[PDB]
Amino acid sequence: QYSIEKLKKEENSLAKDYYIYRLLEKNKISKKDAQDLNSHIFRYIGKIKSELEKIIPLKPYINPKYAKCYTYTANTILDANLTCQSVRLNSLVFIASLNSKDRTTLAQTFKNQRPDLTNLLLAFNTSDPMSYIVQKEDINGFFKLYNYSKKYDLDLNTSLVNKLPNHIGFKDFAQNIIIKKENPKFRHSMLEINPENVSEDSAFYLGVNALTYDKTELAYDFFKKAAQSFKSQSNKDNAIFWMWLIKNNEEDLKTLSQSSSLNIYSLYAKELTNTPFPKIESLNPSKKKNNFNMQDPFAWQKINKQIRDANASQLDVLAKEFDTQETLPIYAYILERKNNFKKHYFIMPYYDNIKDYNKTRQALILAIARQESRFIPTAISVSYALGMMQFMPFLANHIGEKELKIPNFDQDFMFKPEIAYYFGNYHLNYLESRLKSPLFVAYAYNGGIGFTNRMLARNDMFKTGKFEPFLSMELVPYQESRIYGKKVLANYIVYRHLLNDSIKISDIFENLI
Ligand SMILES: CC(=O)N[C@H]1[C@H](OC[C@H]2CCC(=O)N2)O[C@H](CO)[C@@H](O)[C@@H]1O
Ligand SMILES: CC(=O)N[C@H]1[C@H](OC[C@H]2CCC(=O)N2)O[C@H](CO)[C@@H](O)[C@@H]1O
Repeated sequence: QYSIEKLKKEENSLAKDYYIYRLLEKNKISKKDAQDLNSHIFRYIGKIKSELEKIIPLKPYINPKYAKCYTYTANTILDANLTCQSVRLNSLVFIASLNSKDRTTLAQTFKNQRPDLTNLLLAFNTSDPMSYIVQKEDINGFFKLYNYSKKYDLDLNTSLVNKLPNHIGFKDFAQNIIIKKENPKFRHSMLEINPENVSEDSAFYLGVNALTYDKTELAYDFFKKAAQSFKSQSNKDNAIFWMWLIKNNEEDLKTLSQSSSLNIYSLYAKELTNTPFPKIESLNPSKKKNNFNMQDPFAWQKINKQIRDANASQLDVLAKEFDTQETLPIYAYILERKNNFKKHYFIMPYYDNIKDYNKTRQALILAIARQESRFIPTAISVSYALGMMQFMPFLANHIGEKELKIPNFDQDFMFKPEIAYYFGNYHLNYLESRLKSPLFVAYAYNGGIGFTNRMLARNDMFKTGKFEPFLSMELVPYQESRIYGKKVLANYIVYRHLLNDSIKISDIFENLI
């Protein structure tokens, strides 16, 4: 427990944020203590911001140069000077609120200097502003209208759709409409995007899009462009896997099987080609401990910052300092940076707490902890999930107080490895009993069993099909859970291998359908 006075002495960090949030939620921050407090908050977002704003609303913040502009309304905007008129017309809701005669007037006013404003004003004088903006091929207007309302939907011709990728909004547009299976005319139109005009994630999602319309040759061309342009080897491998699945070129599979990235795709390719399992590093420090406190959340925030700012030389000093059994998770974390992310570290710390579970359970626990925290006992997420297994306070308290009735339980007990692994086992029993597959369990661990149940109830998810279950894995509608599932599944395969309880990843894939 930390008073606001003592917290204010600590460096700004997620740990300090968490402990400030704990005071706010227990009503221990007075209006007077609240006055300076946002200079003490490292990430002023979500619940900490809503809680603080209940004590001290934000009057902030309109830019003082344009103050006067915000004194007009739709009824008086024709009395405003030209700068004021153009500032207020940045808002499409403001434009929508205008009467049509004033939209006509303002459109004429702005036609020479701001034809973008003209196009939007006249668009809103029609019953379908999107159709007007599309006829003009006003790309900036298109994205403004999309951000205003996701309900507009229209066919887009080859020329227009090939202009969209140059706008910063394209990537989120494409991803959202493909994954959410919305805006079907937009989605169908995006089949005519030239792969030459897209790259990376956008190219990849356009591949996925093409597969949903069974346009396999277009899909291949998008995935090939993605494989060529993606920065990360793990993403390139995902793209190459699709190239292989669609066109069956055995050079694509061979390239995938020789990847330096360990991921589900490279593991699968290795299995299909009878390639040996990738080499896993063995870390076995003989030193037992050092002076570092693995149970101090503030100390972790500080050493993490140091490690991530350390030059090649400082990483070697830190490596030596943390080369002990007690600080093994910090050691592996340092080595991962020091070796430029080329070696595979799959540690098993605090193993005494799980050695009596069966090996398949051990592997799933380890797989989850590796992705959740990298085994850092005092890990804290941006949403204040806690410890090695990244329990949200709600769940920690439900399990620790309601279910297990641990005397004097506090959510900070999640920072103790014994508790993290015990609670993790407890919750994984609940999930696995309902879902079975380690991939589904992973999705429910990160995203909730409600989300997972709803996804699996759909007719179009994890059912039989030409490109299943891989296609479904690309369409998991929450990006954090989609990524999380792929990573945890790879880790699970590795840990099962390391525990002498190997499973073929092909058997996992068969059990998904
Ligand atoms: C400490 C923390 O923020 N962990 C989050 C993790 O972060 C991934 C990387 C970066 C930091 C780390 O330990 N692993 O991503 C998971 C989703 O994939 C989340 O559920 C976890 O809460
Ligand atoms: C381990 C845990 O607390 N999981 C919960 C998750 O926590 C969000 C982040 C933290 C770490 C992670 O993997 N997901 O939030 C879901 C949505 O509210 C809940 O349904 C889950 O039970």
